[PDB]
Amino acid sequence: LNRESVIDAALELLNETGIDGLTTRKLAQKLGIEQPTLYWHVKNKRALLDALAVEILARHHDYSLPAAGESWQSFLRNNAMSFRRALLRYRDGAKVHLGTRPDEKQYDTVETQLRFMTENGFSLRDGLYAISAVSHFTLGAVLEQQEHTAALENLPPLLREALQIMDSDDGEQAFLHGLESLIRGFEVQLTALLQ
Amino acid sequence: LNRESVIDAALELLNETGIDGLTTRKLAQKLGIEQPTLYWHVKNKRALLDALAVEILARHHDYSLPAAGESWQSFLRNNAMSFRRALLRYRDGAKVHLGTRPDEKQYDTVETQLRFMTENGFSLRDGLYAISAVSHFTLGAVLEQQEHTAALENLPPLLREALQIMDSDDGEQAFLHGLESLIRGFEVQLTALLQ
DNA sequence: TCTATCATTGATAGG
DNA sequence: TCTATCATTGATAGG
Repeated sequence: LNRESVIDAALELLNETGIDGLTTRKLAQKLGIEQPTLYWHVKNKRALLDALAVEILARHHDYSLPAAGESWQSFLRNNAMSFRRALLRYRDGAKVHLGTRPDEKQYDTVETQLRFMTENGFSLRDGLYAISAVSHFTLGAVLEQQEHTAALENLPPLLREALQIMDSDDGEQAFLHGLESLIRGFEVQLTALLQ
Repeated sequence: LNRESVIDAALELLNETGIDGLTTRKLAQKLGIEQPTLYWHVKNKRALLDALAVEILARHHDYSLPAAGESWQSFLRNNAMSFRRALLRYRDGAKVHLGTRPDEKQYDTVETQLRFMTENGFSLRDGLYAISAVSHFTLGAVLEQQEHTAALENLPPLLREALQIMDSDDGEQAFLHGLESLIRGFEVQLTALLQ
C-alpha cells in the first residue's frame, strides 16, 4: 500500500469532504490504516497537498504543450481550457492548486512554452506576460466558480439578471468570453508593435 | 473596546503573522484581553475574516464607482488598479478576500457598475463578463504575487530571465500589461458587434 | 469580559 | 505500520 495509493484515496477524499474535511484521520480510515502511519508515506499535510495538485494536473491537464504548427492563439486557448478543466474535476481543485509552489519537474514544459511565443512574434516579456495573464484570469475564474458552486430577495434589476446568467452556465461562457478577450487584446498589441 | 477596535488589532496581526499566524489567542493578547472574550465581539473566525476583507476594501478601495463622463476603458482600468492596490496593502490580503462571500451592502455599487456598461455599448452579459474578467485576472495576479513575495540553480535560459523579470517588478508591469490586454480585447469585440 | 474545559487535528517519540 | 501522547487552536458552558 504505497504512497501512490495514499495520494489516491486522498483525491477521493477531496471530492468527498472538500479541502477542509480532508483530514489526516479521515484519510487513514479510508486506507484502512491508523493515522500516524500516513507520516511514513507523506512528509506532512502540505507535502500531501502539493502531491494532489501535481497529481491532478498530471492526470488531466494533457494540453501543456503546443502541437506542431499551432498558432499561439490556438495554443493559449487550448492550454487554458485544459488547465481550467483539470481544476474543475476536483472539489476545491483550484484552491488546492493555489497553495502549491511550482513544480521543478515541469521546468522543461515551461521553457518550451516560452520559446514557442518568441517564435510566433512575442519578445520574451510579452510572451511571459501573455502566458501569465491567461493563467491568472483562468485561476481567478475557477476559484470563483468553485466558491460559488460550493458554499454548503431584493437584488436590484441588472444584478438579479446577472446572477441568473452566471447561474445558468456556472461561468463557462463567461470564461470562454474572457479568454478570447485576452487573446484579441494580445493580437491587437502584436500588430501594434509590428506597426 | 469595541468590535471596531477588535477588527483593527486583527488587521495589524494580519500584517505581522500572515493569514495563518492570525490566531484567536494572539489577537486577544494584542487586545490585552483573554481569548473567549473575542467571542463576545465576533461570531467566529470566519465572521472575523469576512470582517477584515470588507474592512480592507472599505479602507483602501476608493475607486469602486465611475466618475461622471469617464470612459469604460478608464473606469475598468482605474477600478482594477484600486482593487489590486487594496489587496496588496495587507499580507495575504488577496487570500483573505477570496474566502469572503460578496457583501450585501455593496449591491448598489455593483448594480451601478453594471448599468454604466450598458450605457457605454455593452449588453448586460458583455458588461458582466467584461467586469468579471477584469477582477478574475486581478485576483489571480495578486494571489500569485503575494504567494511569490512570501514563502518564508539550473533553470533553463528563457525561464531564468523570465523569473528575473517578474522578480524586478514583483509583477506590476506584468499586471498593467494584462489589464490593457483585456481592455483592448473588449474594444475590439465591441467594434466587432457595432460592425 | 474571565474560568474551566472541550473537541478537532497535525505531528513526533519510540520502537 | 501501531501506541501513546502532544501542542495548537477554535469554540462553548456558565455565569
